[PDB]
Amino acid sequence: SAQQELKQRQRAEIYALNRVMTELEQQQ
Amino acid sequence: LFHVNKSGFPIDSHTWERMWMHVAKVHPKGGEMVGAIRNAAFLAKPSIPQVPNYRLSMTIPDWLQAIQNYMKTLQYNHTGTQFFEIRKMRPLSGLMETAKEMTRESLPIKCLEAVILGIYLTNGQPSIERFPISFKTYFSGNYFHHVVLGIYCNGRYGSLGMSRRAELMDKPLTFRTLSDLIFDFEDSYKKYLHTVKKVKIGLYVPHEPHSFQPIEWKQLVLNVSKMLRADIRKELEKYARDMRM
Repeated sequence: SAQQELKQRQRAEIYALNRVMTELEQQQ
Repeated sequence: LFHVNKSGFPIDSHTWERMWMHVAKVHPKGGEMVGAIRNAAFLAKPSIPQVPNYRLSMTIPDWLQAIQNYMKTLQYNHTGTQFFEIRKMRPLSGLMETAKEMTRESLPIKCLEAVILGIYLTNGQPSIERFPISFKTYFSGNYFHHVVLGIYCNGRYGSLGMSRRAELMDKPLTFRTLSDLIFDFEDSYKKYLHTVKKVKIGLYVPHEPHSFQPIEWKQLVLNVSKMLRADIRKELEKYARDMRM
């Protein structure tokens, strides 16, 4: 149960980071 | 410098930190940006898109558009760390398992992951023939490698794929010849000042999901930067005829 929680946190950060990097590539 | 996750899920601290150190260097906002995500007590759970399902109310162009849309919702991976490892020489059965894992983990994908997913989502449609199309391009003193999944259905060519550029991935089933599809990618690369150095056409991918067979990525290889278009056409047309035979 604790294992799937880290994956859910990592996914939420992956998409929060991917939103930022898409925008950065858009600029550059 | 591109990293591939070799730790599975959850990502190990080594790969996870390396990804963060990379995005902090590439980004002018670096650490401020990284800390905003990593230290946020609450982070909104992204929605999991539904894996598309083929319906009789759909045409083949509709089904291909639904598959492409799912890949777009997963998003192009701009982190610098590819989440799912794709071994090109691996039997198709193995790669279909990784395709299923991609639908379960539901994370951003790059070009190779998108080709494997495209094969996975079209295995059930026998009128659709799938084959990898690989490009080696040149831009500002460097070489780039890209892959899309070529489609052939009812005398028309098209493609499925993922790229950071909208014109280098999906193409609708409107190309009368394989050459027209390839030439369209060549003209699409031109928009980005890339010179296509090589074009690689593979074999039709078997529809059997438990296939022992690896994908063939290079039955035909052409040095399109050194060739004239009449000759690229001649070569591509001879090969596509053989694919259909």
